[PDB]
Formats: sequence, structure tokens, C-alpha cells
Amino acid sequence: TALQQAFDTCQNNKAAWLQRKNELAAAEQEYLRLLSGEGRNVSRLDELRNIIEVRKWQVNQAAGRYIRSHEAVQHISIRDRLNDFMQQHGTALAAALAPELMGYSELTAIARNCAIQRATDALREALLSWLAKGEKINYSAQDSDILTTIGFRPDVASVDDSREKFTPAQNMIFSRKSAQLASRQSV
Amino acid sequence: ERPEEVTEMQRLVKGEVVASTFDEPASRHVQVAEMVIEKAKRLVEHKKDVIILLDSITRLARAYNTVVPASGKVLTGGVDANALHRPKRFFGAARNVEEGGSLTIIATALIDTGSKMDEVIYEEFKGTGNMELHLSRKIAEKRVFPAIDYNRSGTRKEELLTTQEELQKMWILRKIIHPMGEIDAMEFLINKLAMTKTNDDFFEMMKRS
Amino acid sequence: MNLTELKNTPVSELITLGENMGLENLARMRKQDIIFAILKQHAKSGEDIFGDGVLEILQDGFGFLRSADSSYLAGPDDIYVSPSQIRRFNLRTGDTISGKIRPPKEGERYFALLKVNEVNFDKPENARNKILFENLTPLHANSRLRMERGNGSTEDLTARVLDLASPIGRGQRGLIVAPPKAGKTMLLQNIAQSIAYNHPDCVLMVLLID
Ligand SMILES: Nc1ncnc2c1ncn2[C@@H]1O[C@H](COP(=O)(O)OP(=O)(O)OP(=O)(O)O)[C@@H](O)[C@H]1O
Ligand SMILES: [Mg+2]
Repeated sequence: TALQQAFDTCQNNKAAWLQRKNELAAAEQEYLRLLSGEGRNVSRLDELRNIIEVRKWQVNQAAGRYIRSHEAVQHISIRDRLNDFMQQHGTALAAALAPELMGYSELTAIARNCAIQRATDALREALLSWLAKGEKINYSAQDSDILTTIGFRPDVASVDDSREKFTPAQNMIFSRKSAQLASRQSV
Repeated sequence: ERPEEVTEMQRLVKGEVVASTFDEPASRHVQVAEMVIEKAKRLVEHKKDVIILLDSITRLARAYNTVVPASGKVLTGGVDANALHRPKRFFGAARNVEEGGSLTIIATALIDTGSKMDEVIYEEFKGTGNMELHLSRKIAEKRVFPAIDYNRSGTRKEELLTTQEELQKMWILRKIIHPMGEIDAMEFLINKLAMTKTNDDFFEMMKRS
Repeated sequence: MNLTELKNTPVSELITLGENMGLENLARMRKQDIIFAILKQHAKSGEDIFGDGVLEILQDGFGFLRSADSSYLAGPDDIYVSPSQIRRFNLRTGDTISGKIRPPKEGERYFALLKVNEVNFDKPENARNKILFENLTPLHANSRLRMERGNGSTEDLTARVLDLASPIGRGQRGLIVAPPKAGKTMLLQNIAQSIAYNHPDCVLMVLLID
């Protein structure tokens, strides 16, 4: 049940980033509307700048945590599938890769990491046995639709807001810009 | 200050400007200045933008030195150490109100006029303001004005006044222009900026030239 | 108009055009100063001006444009080039630029470029996606160059002896070790004129130092 709520929060901050993009685009369209007019005053121009840079930093970090939440939910679902499907049918996997398994079970650290390397190459061969083979596949059977709505590849806007990243000092100064933005909103 | 310059100020700018001269005693300057600053703070209390111009900090400092009584303890150079707090009363009103309005002050300073007591007040007022502008005599000998010594000029947390990326842009320009001389920098800046109409075009031709 | 034709011309023709263009006291100074002042007054009249040269970039990124005839001298004949041309037009160091030039405004000693018309004998547009020199994989001297004139010249014997002793090839790496008074200078000039006469397609130049 944790995967479902994690997925729900993933769409929650996804939609948050979308609406942040919408209010950003509103900021630039208002900016261009004022630019196309007569710019007698520059204080409005300066505050429009301040807000558009602070909001673009905000949507940058929004895309960032949306991306990491997407990977988090993907890996938690993958590990849950591995755990329970092996709970169902792990005896065949055990009998298949037995040598390094007994190498791991009753031996020391050097033997264990050598066994990890052996199992790594063996499972790489096992995966490439069927990976190059051409077979139709379906999405995650437990949450197929749930995985189709989230999508494996994120939206192009996600990397549009992830292409540019500011320095940590610049990141904190945009954070303080967001703080003063909320301060003037309180005014 | 001489009445001719203050009357030129009166006749030039549309806004009203207060005046004082050597005819007015030092205590008169102190009291008119404190009404002026108190009125400015009362006005900015009503969420309004107020700007004050000071010419100069040394003249007022001399006036406050003259008017202060002797408290029994004297800072080196025959000046009352406590009295120095009173020019800071006329300078401490500079603050921006986040709820609305803001009070700003722009003050000039005078040094190297043959008086021993002028540079040290600048030294003890160095940390008072968040930005400063230097004027040098070698540019005056060079006869070209303004004698803006912007190479050593600096502001504390000026980022709040400009954007972010374009802030790093003029800082790139600043540290590019730092190593060269203070003179040729200002001539070629004013030469590039002279025949143009807006500073934005200056910004693009810094990416063009 | 094009400064190369008035640059390679001798001093007499330049000074005569100096008197006939309205400035008669421009003889007692350098060639670079003469051409600078003549072109200054010519462009002040408001006529078309064309330029060409080879560029270089200083430490600050702002670049100069020198001329081959002046032996790449840092005279007034050089032309200012901005780093912005490098950043968008994608022009590398030493690219031969020919095109429009701009008369410098007040406070600008050196000329500037309006637009570029030809880069390395090619269109400026396709010079952006040009492969670099070091990125090209090298090989050995595949091609062979013959130094024989073929006309039976009175001095062809030296070139024939050079060919017999050590044939030369394209893209080779060779040295000519020689003590002084070895006659090397004129044999290099002989092979230079030989390759100029036999091969009119390949570019030829000779570097003289001290
Ligand atoms: N093929 C040749 N035909 C006639 N004379 C020759 C030939 N090769 C060499 N010499 C003679 O060798 C001498 C070399 O003269 P030259 O000035 O060309 O030498 P250089 O090596 O270029 O000079 P340096 O080393 O002093 O700069 C001359 O006396 C020249 O006549
Ligand atoms: Mg020689």
C-alpha cells in the first residue's frame, strides 16, 4: 500500500510542478505584454524580472524532486516485485546459480565479494539471454495502468526545467528571493 | 553651504529643497536637520518612498562637534567620542520597509582638505553604509569627469536590487576590468556609452564588441 | 575600396595618389601611417571600403587582423575583431577573413568589420562545421613530389641532384642540416620556385626569421 501512496504523491508534486509552470508562463506573458506597451516605469520591470527568475528556479527544483520521486517509486515497485515474486518461486533461481550461493553463505568477506562478482557476470549473461530476444512485453502486471499514467520517460518539460541548474549560492539566493516573494505577498 | 548653490538647486529641480548657510549657526543646522529627518521618518511611516541627499557628512560632523557640550571625556584629536553618535542619528534612518515604502539616503564625504580630522571620520564611517563611491585627485588632474573610482567601489548584498544571472554578468565585467588601470577603463566605458541611448544596448554590445 | 591593391603597390604610386586625393604632407612617416591616414580621409568621404587579412586573438580574447604584405606588423593597418564573431560566427584563430570593414568611431584607433564575405577561400556559412586540424588522423608520405622543372633549365641540375639524393613528398617531415656557407638559401629558393612553377594549385610561402 506504500507504493500506491508514493505514486499518488508523485502525481501530487507532478501537478504542483505543472501549475508552477502555468503561473510562470503567466509571468512571462504579462512581461511580454508590458514590454510590447510603453515602459515608462522600470520598477515594475525589475519586479517582473525578480519574480520570473525566482519562479524559474522554483520550477527547476520542482522538476528535480519530481524526477527523484519518480525514480524512488520506480525502484520501490521494482524491489517489491522482486521480493514477492522470489517469495513465490525462488527455489528455481537458487538451484540455477548455486555455486556462488554456497560461496556466499558460509565464507568470509573476500569470498563473498568474489561471489558477488561471479553472480554479477552470470546474471548479466542471464539477462542478455532474453533481453536481445524479441518478445512482446506488458507493463507491471500489478499496477500496469498505474505505471502507464506515470510514464517511464518523463515529460520533455521535465528536462527543459532540468537542463539549467544554478550554483548552490545561487540556489540559496533564489530561496531567499522566494522568501521575500512570500513576504511581499503577505503585504 | 553657500546660498548661491542652494538657490541654483531651488531653481533647477521642481521639488522643494531646504537650504542652510554659514549665516545660520551650527545649532541651527543641527535643529533643522533633525526636523528634516524626523519629518522624513514620519512620512515613510505612512508607507511612502522617501529619498534624502546629504552634502556633506563632514559639514554636519563639524557642526555636531561644535554644538556638543564637553562631557569630561574626549576622543583623540580634541573631539567628543559620544558626539559621533549624533551624526549616526542623521544617518541611521536609512532602512527599507517590507510592508510598504522605503527611506533611502545618499551622502557625500570630504577628505584631504588640509584637515587632520577628516580621514578618520571616513575610516569610522566606512562600515556604516552598504555602498560607497570614491573620488580621486589624479582623475581631476586628468581633467575628465566624472572621477568615478568604481574599481574599488563595492556594495553589500546588492543582489536584491538586480536579477541573478545578469548580476553575475556585470560581475564578470567587473573582475575583467579590475586588473587594468582605473583611468583607461573609465575613458573607454564612457566612450562606448556616449553615443547610445539606453544602457540595455550597452549590455548587448558588451556581447557584440 | 580594397586595401590590398593599394598595399602591394610601391610607395611612389601611394604618395602620388596622396597628392591627388587632397593631402600633400603625408610623405615623411611610416607606410602604415600613410595608408592609415589616406584610408581615413577616403572613408570620411563616405565610399565603399573592403578589407582582408589574417586574424589573431590576444590574451583577453579581443583580436587583431594583420596583413601579409606588412609582414604581420602591429601597425594601424590592423583591424579590430571582437570575440563575438568567434562565439557566434564560429571563426578560429588565423582564419583568412575578407569582407566589408567599418571606419572606427571616436576613441577607436583600429578599424572594425561590418560583415564577413570569404573565410579561407570558402563561404563563411560552411566554415562553422569544419573539422579541426588535430582531429584528422595522419598517415605517412603517400604522395611524391618531383623537383625537376622539365624544361631543361640551366640550374635544373641542382634540383635533379636533390631528387636523386633525397626525394621529397607531400606531408613529409624533413630537415636540411648544413654548416654555414653551404648555399642552402638559394637551393631553398630554387625548390620554392620549382614547386611554384610545377604545382600552381598548392599554396607556397617561405618563412624568414632574423
Ligand atoms: N649549385 C651551385 N652552383 C653554383 N654555385 C654554387 C652552387 N651551390 C653552391 N654554390 C656556391 O656556394 C656558395 C654559397 O653561397 P650562398 O650565399 O648561396 O650561401 P648560403 O649557404 O645560402 O649562405 P649563408 O650560410 O652565409 O647564409 C657560393 O659561393 C655559391 O656560388
Ligand atoms: Mg645562406
